[PDB]
Formats: sequence, structure tokens, C-alpha cells
Amino acid sequence: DVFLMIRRHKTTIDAKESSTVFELKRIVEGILKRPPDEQRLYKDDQLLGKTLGECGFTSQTARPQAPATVGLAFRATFEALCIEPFSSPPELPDVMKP
Amino acid sequence: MYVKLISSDGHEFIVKREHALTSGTIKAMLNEVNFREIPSHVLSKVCMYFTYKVRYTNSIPFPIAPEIALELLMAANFLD
Amino acid sequence: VSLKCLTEIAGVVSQYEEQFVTLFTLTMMQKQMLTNIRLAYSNDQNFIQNLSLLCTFLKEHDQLIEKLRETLMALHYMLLVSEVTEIFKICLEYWNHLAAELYRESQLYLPMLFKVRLLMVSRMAKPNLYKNMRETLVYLTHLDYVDTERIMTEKLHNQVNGTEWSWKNLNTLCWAIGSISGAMHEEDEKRFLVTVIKDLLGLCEQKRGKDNKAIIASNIMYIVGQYPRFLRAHWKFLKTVVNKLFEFMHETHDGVQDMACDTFIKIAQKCRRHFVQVQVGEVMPFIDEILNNINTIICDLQPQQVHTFYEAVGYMIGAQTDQTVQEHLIEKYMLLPNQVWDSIIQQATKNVDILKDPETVKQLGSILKTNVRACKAVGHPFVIQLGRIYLDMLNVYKCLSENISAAIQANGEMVTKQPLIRSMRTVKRETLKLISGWVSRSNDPQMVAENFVPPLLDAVLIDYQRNVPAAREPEVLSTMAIIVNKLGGHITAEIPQIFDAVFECTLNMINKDYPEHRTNFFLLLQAVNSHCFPAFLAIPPTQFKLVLDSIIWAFKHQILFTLLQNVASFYQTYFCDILQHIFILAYMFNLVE
Amino acid sequence: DADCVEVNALDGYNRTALHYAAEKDEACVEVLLEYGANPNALDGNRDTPLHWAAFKNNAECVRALLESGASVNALDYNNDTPLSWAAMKGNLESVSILLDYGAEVRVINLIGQTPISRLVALLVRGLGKEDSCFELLHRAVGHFLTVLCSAPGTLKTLARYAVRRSLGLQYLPDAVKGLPLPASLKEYLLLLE
Ligand SMILES: *[C@@H](CC(=O)OC(C)C)n1cnc(-c2ccccc2)n1
Repeated sequence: DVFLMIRRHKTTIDAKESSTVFELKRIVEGILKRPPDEQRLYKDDQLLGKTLGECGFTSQTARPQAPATVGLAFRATFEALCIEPFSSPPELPDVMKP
Repeated sequence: MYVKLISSDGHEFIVKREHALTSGTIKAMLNEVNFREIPSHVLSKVCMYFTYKVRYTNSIPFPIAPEIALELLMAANFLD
Repeated sequence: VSLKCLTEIAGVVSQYEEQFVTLFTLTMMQKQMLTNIRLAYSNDQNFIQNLSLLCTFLKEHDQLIEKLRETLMALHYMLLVSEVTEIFKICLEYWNHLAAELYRESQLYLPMLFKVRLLMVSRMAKPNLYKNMRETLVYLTHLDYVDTERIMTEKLHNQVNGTEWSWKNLNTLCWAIGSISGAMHEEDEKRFLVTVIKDLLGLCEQKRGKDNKAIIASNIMYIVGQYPRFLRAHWKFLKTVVNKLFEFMHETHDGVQDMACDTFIKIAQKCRRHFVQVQVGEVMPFIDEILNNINTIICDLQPQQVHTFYEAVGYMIGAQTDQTVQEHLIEKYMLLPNQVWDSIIQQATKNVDILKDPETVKQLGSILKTNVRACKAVGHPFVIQLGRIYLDMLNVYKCLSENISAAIQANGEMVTKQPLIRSMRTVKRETLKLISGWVSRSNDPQMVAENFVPPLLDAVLIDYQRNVPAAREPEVLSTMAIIVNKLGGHITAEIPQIFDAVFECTLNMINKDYPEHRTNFFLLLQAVNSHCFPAFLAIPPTQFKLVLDSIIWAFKHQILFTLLQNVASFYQTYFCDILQHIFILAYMFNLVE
Repeated sequence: DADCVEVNALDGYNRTALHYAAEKDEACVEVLLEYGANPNALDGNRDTPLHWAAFKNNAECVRALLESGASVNALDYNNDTPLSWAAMKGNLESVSILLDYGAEVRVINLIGQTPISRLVALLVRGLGKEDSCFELLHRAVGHFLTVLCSAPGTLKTLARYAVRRSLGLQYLPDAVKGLPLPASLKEYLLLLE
């Protein structure tokens, strides 16, 4: 298996490592209705037919409790990847500090 | 099939109704839900927890950080 | 000696109570002499022991002293001497007396009885002195169970803590714990047993060395063997200890197997009821499960251990009221002995020479020992196995006798003491013993006379008649007696031949000074006199005269008195002549008068 | 006897008077502590007075030791933490006190046992309040019977375990108060539910 995350702006969204990024794009199409040809995806900070195994996505790297992540863009011209980071947690109470 | 979850801070997440139903609160509420109190990081961690619970239901390897721990406890109390 | 004379004075009438008081005071005053009395004794001791005796003064005159109370609190001196086996026993006698008295009473002595309670547990002996200690202690616990449990837990912990780790202390404490059994109430029993079980398991896990673990396990097994009531309420721990004993049966160290087997059979007797029952959550009566595990459990056990395990299983089977399930239990239970027995019988029908193998006869002897134990445990329901093996067993017995004769002809009876001959004779004796067991516990002596006894006589009577006194096994007579006891009535028609073939030969062996044969003859003759006195009179006139002569030899060496009772020509023949021999008499005087 | 009682000297058994006091009563323990008895003295097997107190279930001695700075998770030569002994004997109260002091459940002794493992073994014997002790252990660990093993468990109890772990080796009942939590959740952290 390979559990994956995808992000774009404030918006967030698994397969087999043997699977390829195109079927993941098809999943993205079904979810958001932007066909794969108007989707482009980025592994790490790298703009991804590659099988998820050869994209670097591995189950040990892609567990459900620690899934992999991907950036997404659409043909608006594909926009520069815009992903808005999650809010940070507040200060840890001193009693809970190490 | 799918369901959308909005964090209090406006971050947005999508899963299958399947996983979201792991929360009793989700089942009580149900296409989309906005949690005007759950921050983005907590909501993302909860999505991870749903996926992990599904993947190891009646399987077990779950990480937690102290900073998010209290928020996670309160949010779990909220979401069953 | 001065003390002993005073002791005798104190040994002997409350009307002299003042004297009995003043004496006690003055001797107590003459404290002026006496401190570690145990030390003084250990390092003219006799004075201390005589001072202990005083013990019997208060056995009597504790009543007259109750009538100087601080001086009585003497009792401390009684403890001092108690610290000193003879002196300790002297003290223990009064301790038991006082404990029983105060217990059966329903305040003066209780404020310090705990001191004695501590003393008893400390000095507890291995299971008369032990009984007195046990009796005294159970009286004390009936005065307070709580303090007894507290003290036992304290010392058990000190052992667990390693503060006092010692085989001796462990053994004595466990002995006292076992002694308390029955005195405790069932709920307090449960609590205390749970505490002690956990503590013992703890010190078992903690301690290294298979020797230490072995002693701890033996103590645990003893204590559990002393508390069937708790085991019944905790059938879970009962199954637990059963499996643990199975484990110990596969041990090879310090005879643990034997010990385990011992423990096993004990509990097997005291809760047989429960094994034959489908207990809470059980798919089956647990006994059946054992009947399946047995093959494995015995794979490490020795023949005596096998006998003990079979006997316990037999008791448990006997607990099975349903004779159908009981038949199934017996079938499975004897199958392995039955299987080997069938193999031997098949080999015999292939060739008699199998019987002429020391190996074959030894296998048969093991089978017979197992069957004897099983019948002893089961009773009549064992009839199924008995009938299963009866005919081929008697054929084997006859073949054994034939081969005994075939050897004897070569050296006279001196073929005896040859190991094969010894084994064959032992096998015949055990066969007779098994027959005796079941027949004594037979349901229908008519059925026995129809199916069992006549073939037995065919195999036994004429053979014994033709045999030589050593091959003429005494047990035969015993068996016959038991037959007479059961087949009283039916047995009548067989009495003549029985005496024709056997009574003559044993009489030849009895008129001499074969003691077991002679004792069996006494009992068998009295049995014939009682059960079948009509047959007794019907004895042929020659054999009847020989019977009277045997009686004469006997009391010339109760049966005569029995004959006098029953017989009420004979008198003018024997009574007149026997009168001089005996010179009952009131009976004789009554008869003539 | 508190009235009857170098205090920290290890005796011929290599143990302190405080060990005996712990095995006997909390009053003597308190008197010794007042006289400066070291709670963390290690005996001939490096079992603390806390270890024996926990085994004896002398809960009052346990609380007195812990309140005086006892080493909650000291490891003897067998490396059995006092929780390990308390669990292997299966007594409840002292186990609860240890859990409130944040004793570590997830531990392994040289024997290769966990305290919950030993408690489970005791329960299997049918001798076992012991069910409540098992319940406290389960709530403290959150997840470790088969269903409780195959079930990943609630996110809630996982968060509770993480929070307690963060609180560390201090008195949890007092610490949880400072947390900005409803009284219900503060109680939940203390495994009272
Ligand atoms: C501890 C281990 C043991 O078996 O000791 C020796 C190696 C034989 N032990 C002793 N007795 C027991 C026990 C357990 C369950 C039921 C009865 C006795 N365990």
C-alpha cells in the first residue's frame, strides 16, 4: 500500500506503490472534477506516468499515520504551486514541557 | 462517497464519508461539515487517525506531539 | 528430687485450696532462684524439666489459683520453659488443655494467648505431638482466626522477602497452614488461601535453583491438598493445579513426580464429584479431558506413579453415577492396559511360548497391578472390564499353572525362586487378588456363580490339588473365603469339591506348625460355618471329622464357639470327646442340661 | 511502632530500616523520613522501600514515600519497577497511587514481563478488585484481550496517554488542574473514568 496526501491553497485531500501518478490524477479528477490533463502534481518540491514506487512514495514513507504529501495545480496555464501551511499549535504549557 | 471538512482556521480537507463516519459526531451530523473550533493541524491529524484506524481496524503500529496533545484530547471528546 | 515430691503433692482436693495456693505461692517465691531458661538449659536441665512438670499443678490447680494473679502471670515462666521435645510436650499438654477449655467455654488468658499462638506456629512439627499442636492451634484459631492469619502472613512474607529464606522454616510454616484447615470459615479460608497462594507463587518465581523451586512446589501442593473446600469453590484454581501437577509428573528431580502423583490422588478422592461433572464453562466433564491427556502425562511416569495416577482416575470414574458414561470412562481408562493385554493374548494363541517370556509375564503383571488398582478404585462398575478380560485371563492363569508344573517336574518345586517362576506365581497371586476385589464388590453373586466362579474352580481347585505347596498359592483360600462371603447359598454345591481338592492339601500344609494359607483356612472355615452351615454339616463324614480335628489342632495350637452356635450323632461323636480337649463351656453345659 | 523507631545504613541483608518500616506501616516510614531516611536507598537486590511497600500494598507507605521524593520507576537487579511488583501480586490501591504518580506502564523487566502481563497471568489463575486493577492498567496503557489488541483504540485514550507522558514524573492530580480543560476531561486524564 501507499497512503498519500495532496494539497493546494487551504485545501487538502491512498494507492499501491506499484500504481502510477496518472490514476492518482484520475482520483483527483473524480474528487475535484479537474481532469488529469489539467492537473499537475509535485512530489517533494518536484513537479511529478511514474509508478508511485518510482516517485519515492513508499509505505514506510507513506503510512496512514504518516502519509506522503503532494502539491497540486490546475491549468488556469498551470499556476505556480500555492499551498497554504497548516496553522501551528499554541505554546506548550510549562507543566507539559520536558 | 466523499465528504469535506473545514477547519476553524479555514483549512479544508476531503475524505470518503466512510472514514469520516469513524467519528460518532460525523455520523450524527450525517456532504460537508465546518468545525468552527477545530484548527487546521488538529483536523489533519484527525484525518490521519481515521485513515490509520481503517487500515488497522481489527488488525498495530500512532504518533502524537505534546504540543497538539491537549487539543487532540479535547477534539476527540468533541468528535467521539 | 525436692521439686518432684512437691510436684506429686500438686498432682493430687480443692478443700485444701489454701494449701494448694500457699504451696504455689511459696514455690513461686522460691523466682528467688530464677532469665533465658532455654539458654540455661542448653548450656542438673533436669531441674528445669521437673519445674515444667507445676504444669500439672495448674492443669489441676489453675482453678485453685484463679481462686496472687500477678504471680499467676508463672504463665510467663510456662512460656520460658516452652522455649526449651520432652519439656516442650509437657508444656503442650497443658496448652492443649487450656485451649480446649477456653474454646468450649463459649478473658483472663486471652490478653496473652497470642504468645502461645506464635509459639505453636513456630514449633509446629511435621504431620502425637503434632496432633496435640494441631488440636491446640485450631482451638486458638477458633478463639481468633484473624490473628492466626496475620501471623502466618507475616512469617510467609519474611520468607518471601529473603529475610528468613530457609527450607526448614518454609516447611514448618506450611505444615501449620495445612493444620489450620477446617478450622477457618469458608470465606476467611478463601481470603487467606488466596493471599498465601500468591505469596508462594511469588517466592517460587523469585527463587532460582530447581531444588528451591521443588521444595516450594511441594509445600504448595501439600497446602492445596489440605483444602478441598477452597478448591471446590475455585474450580479455576483446581484446573490450574491439575495442569501444574501434570507438569510435575513430567519432571525428573527429587522424586517430584511421586509427590505430585500423591497430591493428585488425594484431591482426586476429596473432589471426585466435580471432575465427572461439566463444570462452569466446561464443554465436558473434566475427567474425560484427563482421559485424553493421560497418554501424554504417563509418558514420563514410573510404574508406581502410573499405578497412583490410574487409581486417582479410577476414583474419579467411580464418581460417575451414569453407568453409561462410566462404561465409556472405563473403556478409555483401561484401553492401554487392555491393548497390551490383547496383544499378549493374541501372541499366546499364536504360541504359548510368549507366556514363557519373562517380558510377557512382567507385562501381564503390570497389567494386573493396574487392573487391581482400577478395580479397587471403581468397585462393581469395573464389572465391564472384568467380563472383558475374564475368560482369556483364566486361560492365561491355567497356562501359567501348566508351565509352572512343566518346570516343577524338572526340579521338583525348586524351579521356584527362578525369576520367571517367581513372576508367574506373582501374576497368579495378583489375578486371584483382582478376582477377589471385584467379587467382594460384585453386584450379583448368582451372576458370579454362573459366569465366573465355576471356571475359576476348574482352573484353581484341581490345579492346587495337584500342585506342590509353594505353587499352591495361599491367596486361593482367601479368594474362596470371599466367594463364600458373596456366594453364600449358591456356593453350597461347590463346597464339597472345594474341600475335596483343596482342604485336604492345605490341611496337610496346615496340620504342621504356609502361615497365610493357614490364616486363610481359619477365615474360610468360619465363613463356611456361618454362611452355608447346611453345607458345613454336609461335609463328607471323613472330611467333616478332619474339619473337627483341624479345629482341635487350632485351639490346641472362636471357630469352635461358632460351631457350637450353629450345630444347635455329632455331639456323641465329637462333643463328648472334645470335652476333655477343651478342658463355650456354659454353652456346653446348656446343651447337656 | 512509630514510637519504637545511622538510619540509612544498609544492614547485613543490605537494606535500610526504612525498608522494614515500609513493609510494616506508614507511621514508622514517616518518622524515618522526618529523621532524613533516604527513600531511594537500594537494597541487596536494589529494591527500594517503595518496591516492598508496593508489594505489601501498604498504600499509605507508598504515598508517604512518593510524596517524599521516592524513585517511582527505580529498577532493581531484576529491573522490576515497583509497579511491576504491585501488578504481579495484583493489588489495586498502590497500583492506583503509582499510576497517579506517573509510573511507566510500558516497561520490560529482565524476566521479559510487563506488569500488565503478570497481572493477566494472575487473573488466568482465577485467584482474583483484580478486574478493576486490570481496568486501571488498560486505561493507563490505552492499548496493549484479543479485541483490545486488534482494536487500534480510541484517539481519546491515545491523547490521554500522550498528555500523561508529557506531564512526566510529577503528581498528576495536581498537574492536570493547570491544564485548560473541563473538569470531566481532567478527571479522564487521571484514569478515574
Ligand atoms: C513455581 C514454579 C514451579 O513449578 O516450581 C518448580 C520448578 C516445580 N511454582 C511452584 N508451584 C507452583 C504452582 C503453580 C500453580 C499451581 C500449583 C503450584 N508454581
